[PDB]
Amino acid sequence: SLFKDDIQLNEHQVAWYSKDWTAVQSAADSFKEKAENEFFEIIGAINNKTKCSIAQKDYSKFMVENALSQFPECMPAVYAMNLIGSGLSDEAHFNYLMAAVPRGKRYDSTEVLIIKLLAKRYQVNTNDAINYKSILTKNGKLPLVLKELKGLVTDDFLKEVTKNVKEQKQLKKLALEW
Amino acid sequence: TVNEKEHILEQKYRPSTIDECILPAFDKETFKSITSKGKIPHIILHSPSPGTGKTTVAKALCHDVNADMMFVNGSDCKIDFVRGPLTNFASAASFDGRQKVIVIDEFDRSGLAESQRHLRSFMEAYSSNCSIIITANNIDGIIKPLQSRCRVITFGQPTDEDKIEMMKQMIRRLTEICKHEGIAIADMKVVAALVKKNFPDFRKTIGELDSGAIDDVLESLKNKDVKQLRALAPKYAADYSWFVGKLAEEIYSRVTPQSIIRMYEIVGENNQYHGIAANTELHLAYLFIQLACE
Amino acid sequence: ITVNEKEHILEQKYRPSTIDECILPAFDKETFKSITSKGKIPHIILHSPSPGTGKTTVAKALCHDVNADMMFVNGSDCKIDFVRGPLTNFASAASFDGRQKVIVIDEFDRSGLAESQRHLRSFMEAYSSNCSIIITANNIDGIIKPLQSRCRVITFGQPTDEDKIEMMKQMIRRLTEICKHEGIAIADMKVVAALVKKNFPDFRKTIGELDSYSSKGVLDAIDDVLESLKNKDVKQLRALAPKYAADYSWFVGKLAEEIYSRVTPQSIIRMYEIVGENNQYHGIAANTELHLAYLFIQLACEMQW
Amino acid sequence: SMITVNEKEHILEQKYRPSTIDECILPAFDKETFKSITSKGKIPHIILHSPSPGTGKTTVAKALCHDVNADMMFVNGSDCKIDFVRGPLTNFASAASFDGRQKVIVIDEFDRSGLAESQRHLRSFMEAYSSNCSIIITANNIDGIIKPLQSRCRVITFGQPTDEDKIEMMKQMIRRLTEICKHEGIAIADMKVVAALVKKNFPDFRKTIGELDSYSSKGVLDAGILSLVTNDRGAIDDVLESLKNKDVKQLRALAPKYAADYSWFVGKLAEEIYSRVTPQSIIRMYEIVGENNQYHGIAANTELHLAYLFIQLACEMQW
Amino acid sequence: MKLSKDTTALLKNFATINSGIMLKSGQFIMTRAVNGTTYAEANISDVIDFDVAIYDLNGFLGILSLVNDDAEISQSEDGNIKIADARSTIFWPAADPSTVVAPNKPIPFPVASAVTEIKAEDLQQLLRVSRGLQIDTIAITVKEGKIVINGFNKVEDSALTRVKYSLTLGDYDGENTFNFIINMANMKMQPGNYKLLLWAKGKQGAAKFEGEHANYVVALEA
Amino acid sequence: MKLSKDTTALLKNFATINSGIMLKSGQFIMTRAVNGTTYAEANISDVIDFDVAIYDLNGFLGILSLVNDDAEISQSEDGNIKIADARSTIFWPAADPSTVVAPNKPIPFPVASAVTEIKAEDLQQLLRVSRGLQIDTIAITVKEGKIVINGFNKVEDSALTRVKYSLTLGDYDGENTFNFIINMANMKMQPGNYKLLLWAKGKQGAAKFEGEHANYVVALEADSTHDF
Amino acid sequence: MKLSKDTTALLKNFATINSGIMLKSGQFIMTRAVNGTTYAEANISDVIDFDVAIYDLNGFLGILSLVNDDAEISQSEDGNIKIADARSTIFWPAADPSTVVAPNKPIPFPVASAVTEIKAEDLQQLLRVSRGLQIDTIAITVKEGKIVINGFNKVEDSALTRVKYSLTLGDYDGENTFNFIINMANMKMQPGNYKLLLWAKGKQGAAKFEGEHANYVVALEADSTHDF
DNA sequence: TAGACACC
DNA sequence: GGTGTCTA
Ligand SMILES: Nc1ncnc2c1ncn2[C@@H]1O[C@H](COP(=O)(O)OP(=O)(O)O)[C@@H](O)[C@H]1O
Ligand SMILES: [Mg+2]
Ligand SMILES: [Mg+2]
Repeated sequence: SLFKDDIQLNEHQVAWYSKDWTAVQSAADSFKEKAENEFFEIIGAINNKTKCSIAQKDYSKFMVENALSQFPECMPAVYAMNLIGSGLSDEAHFNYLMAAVPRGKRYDSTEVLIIKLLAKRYQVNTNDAINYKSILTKNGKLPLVLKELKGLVTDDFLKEVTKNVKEQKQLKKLALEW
Repeated sequence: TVNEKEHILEQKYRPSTIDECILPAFDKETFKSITSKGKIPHIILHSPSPGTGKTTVAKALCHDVNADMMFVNGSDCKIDFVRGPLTNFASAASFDGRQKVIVIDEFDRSGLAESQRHLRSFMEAYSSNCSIIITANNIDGIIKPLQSRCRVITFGQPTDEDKIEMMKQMIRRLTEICKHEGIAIADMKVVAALVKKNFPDFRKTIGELDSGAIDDVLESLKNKDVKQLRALAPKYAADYSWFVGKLAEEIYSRVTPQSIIRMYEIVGENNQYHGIAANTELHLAYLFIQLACE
Repeated sequence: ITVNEKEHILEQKYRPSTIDECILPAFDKETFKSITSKGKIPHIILHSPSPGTGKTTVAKALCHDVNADMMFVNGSDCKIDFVRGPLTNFASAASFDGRQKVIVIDEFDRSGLAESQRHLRSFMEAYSSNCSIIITANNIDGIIKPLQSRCRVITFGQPTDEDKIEMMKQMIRRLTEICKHEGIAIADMKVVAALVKKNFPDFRKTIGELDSYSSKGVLDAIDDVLESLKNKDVKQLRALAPKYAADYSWFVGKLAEEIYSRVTPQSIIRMYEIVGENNQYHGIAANTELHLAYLFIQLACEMQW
Repeated sequence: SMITVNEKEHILEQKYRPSTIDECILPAFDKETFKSITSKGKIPHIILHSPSPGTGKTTVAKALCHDVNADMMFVNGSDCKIDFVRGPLTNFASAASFDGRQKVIVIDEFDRSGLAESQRHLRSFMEAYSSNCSIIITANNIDGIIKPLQSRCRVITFGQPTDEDKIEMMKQMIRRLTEICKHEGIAIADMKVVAALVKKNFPDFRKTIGELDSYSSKGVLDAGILSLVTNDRGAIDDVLESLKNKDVKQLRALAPKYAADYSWFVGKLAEEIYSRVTPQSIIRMYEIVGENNQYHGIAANTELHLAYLFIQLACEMQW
Repeated sequence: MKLSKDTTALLKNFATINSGIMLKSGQFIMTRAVNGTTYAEANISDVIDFDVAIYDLNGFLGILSLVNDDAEISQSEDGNIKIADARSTIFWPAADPSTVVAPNKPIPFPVASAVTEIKAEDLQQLLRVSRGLQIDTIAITVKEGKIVINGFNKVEDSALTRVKYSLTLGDYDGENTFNFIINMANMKMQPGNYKLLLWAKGKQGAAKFEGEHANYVVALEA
Repeated sequence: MKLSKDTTALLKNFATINSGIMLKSGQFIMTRAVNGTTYAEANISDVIDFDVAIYDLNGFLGILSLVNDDAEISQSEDGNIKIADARSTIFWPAADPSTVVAPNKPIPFPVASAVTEIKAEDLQQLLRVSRGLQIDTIAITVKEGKIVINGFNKVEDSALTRVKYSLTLGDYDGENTFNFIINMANMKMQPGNYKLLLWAKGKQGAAKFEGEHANYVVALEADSTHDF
Repeated sequence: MKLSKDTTALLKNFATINSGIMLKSGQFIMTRAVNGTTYAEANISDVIDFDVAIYDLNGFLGILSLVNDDAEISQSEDGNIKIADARSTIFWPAADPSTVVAPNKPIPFPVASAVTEIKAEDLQQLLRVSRGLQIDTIAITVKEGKIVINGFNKVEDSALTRVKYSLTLGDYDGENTFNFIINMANMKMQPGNYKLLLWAKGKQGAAKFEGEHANYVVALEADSTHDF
């Protein structure tokens, strides 16, 4: 591009050939299945009783547990996995549910910022800090405190919130609508 | 005393000193007793009834001793956080030579178990410069060797004398802030009907002005529906130990004699296994269905 | 029959060189000649799953038979750093002459290797024109879905009763020739076909046992617990418990793993309640050795398979 | 004299560490299988694994080397991260010695979980220079050594002797404890206290010499000290007898006696009730005791929780 | 052939544009970023006496600097590279041309749309500051009758609204507005003074930095 | 404003005490470690002409050194910092004051309990040796009629019994014993010569190093003993 | 004792062979890699006046370089090491001899099997090139009547078939073939010129580099082959 | 400095 | 989830 009649060179060639590894690294990353699609992929197997394995997959004991608890027919097994579920292999806790719940069919970040924000300013727990968001959003509407306390957003502070570009998106969001 | 800038009444009116707090007879004197010596030992302040404002007493004892004070949300006190900030704080002698006091609020959060054990050698490590004040809803969430290096002080059972006198204190205080905040007093039985409505929890009653009943659940169990119950469960996940007590209490009267023998097996068994149960919110859901059925 | 001399283990030292010298089922053998004739090797994943069938052996020989320039890399070894440096180096580093470049990546189904897998799916888009990839797997699910796209995955195993009959024969005859070079003696020829039967699938297993027995230059694991639970006895279990007291967290993991396959579907739901409850209360339990005994009995009672 | 003395050591379980393979107390076969090795002069790749500490693993490793006049590299297995294996251990397996001394790397306590990669890196490395240098691994838990490694080694397993072997070793250990007392100026009043140490903690010959150090406080083992050794792991007879008699008053009273160490007691109990009771009651005694043991530490009152066990047992146990 | 300290200086630079290179017998070397966004060309004082592709040019150059200057690079018996020292001989791999990206021909640069110059220490400040302010894109544009360069951090500012850096090259005679954006990642020029020739036809664009030692063409957009 | 090479020298040092700074118009700069254990103050030859908080002071200073000395720092149109060079313009962010830690006021230092001095190359040896011997705590104390500094490694020696390093500052006239312990982590002073002013009242204590360029007050550790 | 800049130069080098050292009173120092694969010995101009074991020899040397040259090292009152400067005193720990690996004695080197020499700048090229080509093993062997060194990368080439580097030391008179393999990781000699004495008996082998400042013996790998 | 692995 | 360790 600046050489007209170049050949083709897909995303992957350009990466690997030039040796910037962030593109290669991102080139690897793009191929992998979307987290949300995996979480859906799994829940349906237990349910509709179809094949799949994990360990090729991201697994939240919570998610399956929660998502499952939805149908009162599942609830007995969700319980056992609840009391007992600790220290079972993510893989085991998978196979319990599999041969356990018989039939089938099936059908915060931003707030965390606000909250861990509020507790740090007033030196209080994450418990009142919920009640503090409440007492404001209703009353006083609290963009007005979101105004004083936009002040402390420091870059270091973002890392305790979340681990990714999702954080610097927030950086601005709160520099914004108040 | 006001902090005339701050944005929240409980925060703007927080009693600065140890008298200005609304408390039990035996309790105020015990606390006077402590600050009297001008140096604070290791303390566990434990509730368990909420909104009695543990962290307020604490923030106070520090003020009466004129101590430099580091605050930590208990949720936030993690192993490494104790290793640097606290140790950074705990270690240095203060130019002004007050006592450094670490207040750790609500240390009965969960995986903090390990930071608790790190602290056993610590507390003996800096005794001159430093003391810790732990704030717990349930003591059994403070590990026993920590309980041992600490004064366990255990809050309040207002005497009937406390009751009345505290009550007058809560009216003349609440009166005084509606003053400063320029809010209108239309009736003086509406003030005192707040001081009564939620009594031992004043931090609560002031949070009402800045704007429970088990009825919602009791009603959903009769109706035997899930959507409502499933939703109500996470509401009470917070204090299960309190809620489960209130539940057995009001379901006992409202249900058949044969169902009383069963409601106890169900709730007893559930209560019994809480703390084993991974997800407490779900474990509570499991109770609700079990109950609506039987 | 080929010998790589200077090799210690017989399984390393007798390593079928050509897709012909490999002992294989009907379709499987025709399949690889099918390939070795076209003189070029596509992107492949051979997966067994039952071990010792000859994955890594067919892989290396497919290179041979086409006179490849081969780069042989084990999967535990093919690392975020290796894929970028040597692998890339070889692909883009130029061999003159004929030889075709092929990168045999062995046992690439390994827990932490999934990033090294993605990085290669992209690699394949990058370098495929100038080389070709053969990955080897015990469990294909150890491989990301996208490598299972641009790779032809041929599945080993299951020789027909005809093939069984005629493969046994080749491993028996092939066992004679090893022992001829080795100076090992065959006292009974029914005892050699006792081993070609005993573990039949497993062609790699048969050769380690053979080394073991030549001690006198002639021919004649959770297993211990898994076996004692079937037998449902106590004396054995009671004794095995203290053995594993040391790492309970590891052992209890391996146990649920292998009992899951070996037991009935109804017993799976139970084995989890039993083991889950036990694991759950370890660290409460005073005597961990006994608490483990308590598990074993509980299991022998309720498990059936 | 008849006992090696490191003499730079006060700690005494180590002052007395055997220098050779004969001075080692081991099962009959493993001693001959080790004698066999040292005679030939070239040592194979060995794993010596306990699990229970104190059985001779790291003593035997050092002795094999002594006896062969090996050129020995002793190495803390925890320190073997992969770089150390590529570096100094390779530099050594490769080197040509020349004193004409067989090279041995002893990797002590090599059973760590995350040294898994250093382990995979040895499986190539062990074959490559097996001509030049042999590796002795010591471990408490063998599953922490990868299969491909076990497979490259003779795995000799300590601490499970035959009853015939067990007897001979306890005779030799007693004999040893003596010879060690002799040299330490400890007077032996009753010999019963010395055999009680050997039996009390048997598999482990470290604690066994450790307990002995513990008791010389008054430099005598008199019956007054023999009285001591009986008590710690002592007779469960009083309870065993009260369970047969199926009475409560006795049991109720015996419970608070053992509240102290429940973890030890409950172990001794299952041990002796197993033999003395019916086969059907064995399956039950385990459910009962297992369930009890399992919930100790949840239980508020441990003394009562023990009472609850006793009744439960007297009811369901038959003999 | 032998390579002077100046040629290897140059070649090290080109290595930053593209990790490999294709050297052809003659006095002329050239390379292009794999992505085609930056191109460099130079005449050299030494004469290259054989065609060779080098896969890791940085590695090759490091090796060179470990030998004497008289070290005689020649084609290897088997075709790879042979660096021959007084007492020593090193062997470096020739690369399959099909694995290394080279430009086809030097295409003449179109007569410039705009012309300015950039001083050696200003180009230096720009690069240096760039790492510190995190400026990943720059814009050669017109302001107040002068040619300026404006740096932006495109991750934090998508539109290029907030200007973190500005440098004034010289006044601008014409009446045309042009906002020429360049990717910092593509400014690979060795430090020195450069005639700066900007050119654009519609969505197409390129900038040619013409220095004493070499030339660099680098893609824009407008 | 413009900043001389001396001012930025100073400022870089303060940056080691605290990553940010609050600069106020005038000839006076100051900072304190976030943890309050070390405080620095200096008069400067340049005049700061506007209030500004800088979040990363080290980054800001790096940028400065990339511009000519005449480069004119001013308030930006939108409020941030504008560094204006001959041909170039740089923009650095002003920080919300509520995010950067500052001392309230410069509290006068109490008349000294003890006075001594430390020579520039001795303070250097002390710092340098300190990384090598692993001395993480030092004690200014009295021995044989002289003021000495003793280094200790507190991880390996809890009581400060084994003295790894000793440096002799000068003789001591008074009769008082004082063992003043300081945390190496808090000796941030830029190299040079310092009047050393020790002060203590009971469990309280502080040491003020007074240099030509600036002053540093640093807290004495809990274990400190003395009869002052 | 006092240590000159040359002695500490030497000592820093030995420190690369083994992290500790055992110094004995006399003019002779020596060390050996813990794995026994490389041994060094040197006569020094300074006289060592007391036996001492040093656990981190690199650390010790770093400290030294922070004192004047006249700094007088002596035995500490409590036995550790005392480095005494004009105005300052440093204390470095003596180590339990049982924790530091030392060679037993200096065993005489067998009369050489082969003798050659290596020039200071050739030894340097070899080391330097070695990092760049990734040559982890070298072979001193015979080719065309001359002693050459051949480097190989043993990870990518197991057999030592492909030769990445070759250096010609000098012609070879004898008729013997010897292929003497050395592990690069074991060439620790300080740069300089060395008489090179090769020796082998069967599977045994060692190479002694004999320099002006010191000597180094280093093991030939098990795969070395010969006619001796 | 992350992610993989392992144990609460 | 937290904490620790190791390899990259
Ligand atoms: N199908 C086979 N034919 C001949 N030999 C085999 C076969 N399978 C295994 N072997 C023996 O085992 C060795 C290695 O086998 P490999 O193919 O690695 O086993 P796996 O199936 O687990 O990959 C070979 O050198 C060979 O002697
Ligand atoms: Mg294989
Ligand atoms: Mg041991």
